[PDB]
Amino acid sequence: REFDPDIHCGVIDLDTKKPCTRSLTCKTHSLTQRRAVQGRRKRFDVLLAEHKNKTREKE
Ligand SMILES: [Zn+2]
Repeated sequence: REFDPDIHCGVIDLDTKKPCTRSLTCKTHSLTQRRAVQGRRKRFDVLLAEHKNKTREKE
């Protein structure tokens, strides 16, 4: 709804054409694409680590 750079993927999604507020483990975008975007207040990986601490479910 409200793109949250602190929490979300940040990467302007070519589907939706808005930042990527899918999730922190955004299925739309590859790892590099999440990392490339400086959306979060921390690195992507470090941020995803927090995601994994919550939603530690990865495919
Ligand atoms: Zn994304």
